[PDB]
Amino acid sequence: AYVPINENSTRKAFYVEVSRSDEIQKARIQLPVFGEEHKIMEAIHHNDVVIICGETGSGKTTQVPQFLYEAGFGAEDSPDYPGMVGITQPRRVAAVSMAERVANELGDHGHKVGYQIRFDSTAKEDTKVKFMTDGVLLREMMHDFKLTKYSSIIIDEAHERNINTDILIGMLSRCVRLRAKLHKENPIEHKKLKLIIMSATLRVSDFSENKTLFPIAPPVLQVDQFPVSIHFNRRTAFNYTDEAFRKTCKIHQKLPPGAILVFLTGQQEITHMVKRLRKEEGQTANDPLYVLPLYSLLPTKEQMRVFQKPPQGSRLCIVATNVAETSLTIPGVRYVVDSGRSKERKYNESNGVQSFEVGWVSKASANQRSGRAGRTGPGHCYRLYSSAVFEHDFEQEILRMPVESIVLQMKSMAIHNIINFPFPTPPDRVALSKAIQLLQYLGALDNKEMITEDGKKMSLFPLSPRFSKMLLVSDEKACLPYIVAIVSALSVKFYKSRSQFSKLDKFSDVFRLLSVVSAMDYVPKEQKEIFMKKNFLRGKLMEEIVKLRKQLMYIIKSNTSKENIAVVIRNEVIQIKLLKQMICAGFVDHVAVRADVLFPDDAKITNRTSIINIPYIPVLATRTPNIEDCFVYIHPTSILNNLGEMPPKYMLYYSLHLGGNNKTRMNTLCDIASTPLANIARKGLLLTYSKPLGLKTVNLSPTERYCYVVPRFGKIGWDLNPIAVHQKKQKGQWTVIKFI
Amino acid sequence: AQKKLDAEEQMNKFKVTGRLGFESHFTKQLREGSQSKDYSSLLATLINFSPAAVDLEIRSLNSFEPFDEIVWFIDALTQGLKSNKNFELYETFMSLLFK
Repeated sequence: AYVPINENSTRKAFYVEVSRSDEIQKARIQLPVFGEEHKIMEAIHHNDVVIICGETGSGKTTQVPQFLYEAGFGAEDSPDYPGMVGITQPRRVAAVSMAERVANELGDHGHKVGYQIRFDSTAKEDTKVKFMTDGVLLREMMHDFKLTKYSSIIIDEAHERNINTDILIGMLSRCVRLRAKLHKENPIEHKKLKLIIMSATLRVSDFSENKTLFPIAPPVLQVDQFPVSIHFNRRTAFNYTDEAFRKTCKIHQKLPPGAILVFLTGQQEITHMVKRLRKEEGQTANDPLYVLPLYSLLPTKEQMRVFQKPPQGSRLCIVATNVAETSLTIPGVRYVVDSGRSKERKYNESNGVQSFEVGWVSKASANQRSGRAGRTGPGHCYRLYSSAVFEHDFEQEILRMPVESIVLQMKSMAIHNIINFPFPTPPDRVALSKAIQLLQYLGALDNKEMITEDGKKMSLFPLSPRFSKMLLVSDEKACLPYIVAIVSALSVKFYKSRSQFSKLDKFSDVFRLLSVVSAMDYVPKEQKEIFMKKNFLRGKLMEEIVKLRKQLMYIIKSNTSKENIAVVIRNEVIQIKLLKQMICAGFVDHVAVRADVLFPDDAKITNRTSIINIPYIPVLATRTPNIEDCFVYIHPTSILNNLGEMPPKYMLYYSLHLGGNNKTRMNTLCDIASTPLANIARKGLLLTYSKPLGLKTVNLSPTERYCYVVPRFGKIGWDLNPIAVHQKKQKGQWTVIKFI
Repeated sequence: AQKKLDAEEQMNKFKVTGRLGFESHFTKQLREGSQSKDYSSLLATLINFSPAAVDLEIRSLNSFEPFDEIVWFIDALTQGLKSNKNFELYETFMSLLFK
């Protein structure tokens, strides 16, 4: 620590605050958080983690960083220079806009507050407030694993239960002991590292009195508006986009001055509403309106002009997403427009795809939106849904989803130990293990749990690891537009029309679906309607499947797995044997093996017209041990149902399900060959390998030694034909570098 | 680089499609010997190998962090010398480990 800067800073604070800037101190003491200031200072002194619960416009975010900082400035101990405050924000626009506002609240005195986000950042010295995103701090933990270079950590907006804020809180259990005076499992002294959890009034007890509470916070502070009337679609007259525009126009004429805050779903409808209010009796109001878009990817949130109240004669209208619900606070709002709609990300655990869907808003969110109009004056909240839709559609997940995406993602924020990560309701540790075993099967992790180079590519991809791998295989195997559409969709004679578009000898269901899309893009004009009628197709789903294809390409290029043509990212006889290997690379370890004489074309007897081959098959798999040697059959929706005369004996599936007559069925399948599989099962633990075995084997040295290798699979594991392999015996082991 | 080519050529030259049991008779008789906990039937096989086979066999022992095969094989030799038969050979099976 440095003593001469301390007493200089101590003197300069008192000189400025007492006799140069007591006009925004008057504004700061009007915020409810100031009334509890001294109590917050004593609470952090006596208790090393505390929780501040506070509703919309309490001032928790702006004031609490300043108070602890100002307390250290006015004191000999804690001195100024040991004061390094880090404040976690969930969204980039909140981190910038809070930092800029706090800078204005501290004047031109010097660098006291800044922000730090991905690609737009400054460092800081000792004596400094820093507003940063959650995923900045998680990356910093790779070099400061136990948070040595910060003296107080403020976790704001923890109620939203973002994956990063839940992760940081579980990490804090591990970290708080070894910085904060736990010496070999015993508590010996007052914890040096101080923590503040900040939250809205949404499940305060998850962070103040629940089962998983003990690392979150023991003392709780509840820090407290003018009346905001609630209107619903019954008392309003607005059914859609250009109707939401009609509403902005209505409260311009009546409903005396004050800003309009328009909550919308996301960027696409922000764009349409901003156009409807700028290129419009419409143009009657254009020039009298200042219309501002607000979103996490737009620059407006970091600009002083949004928090600024409008020029004289002009009405401020703010077209915003859920960013204005808790993260960004604009004080001039009096009219809130709530669409009731927003976007959320759902991970479907059995399908491996992340979707970004248009949901309905929560009951809690709608009430939080009402509280954004009550800050300056009495206000009104225009909810664009029926009062019935409040009861039924509106909600008041971590224990009901497959967890592989999250376990892989946590390792990019440096949270290696998944079991040691606490959440308000913890998952089963069986679920955590099953997801690690799935990641190990794909080779996303090694069999000691550490992140692989492929697992790092998979964690930077914005979709589930199985299908992020499927895309990465389509890079190598030159079939990108076809595979990106498939992966996009799962993240978000009629018989002879079907067998013509299957394309024999290619029996791949996944290749078939592309061949249908290639046929769809070949039916222009009115042929589109009669094609979808002829082939029993869903035009609208084909359009969505094509829309998802573009997305997959946009995401993979942005993760640096594909080239770009003039900046642009574009998804566009076929190698049917290559495609089956790539399909296998995503469906591994779910393999099934058909067995003679009962499964094959022996069973071609007699049933006339609809011939039925009778299929004797079990599953072969090591990463699903409980389905190993289990008897299975094709589902009747699958095309492999009742078929004979196949070229290989091996197939892979996504989903296997037991239904009527206790026939365990494979829902969807693809014919694969053993040589395609071999490499797929070479990722790690699932593949079973044996010692070398006549044919001589030449060994260059201790490591370098080539010989025929008998690889096994898998519980039940089948054997396989020997593969001339180059095995560089590293760490006293004959691991296969490449199949010769 | 030229020296890698001869090994590649020999492998290419022999492409027999014949399938030979994944687990050899030796390791399988070691495995049943360890599970049984009596190797008396194991050591009767080690007498009847050729000297050409034995160097190919004891070099072909699965050695890993857990060390299961090596500890199985030492417990064959200790159970051999308790019987006092074939005192010449079992010590040479012992010495051939250390090379």
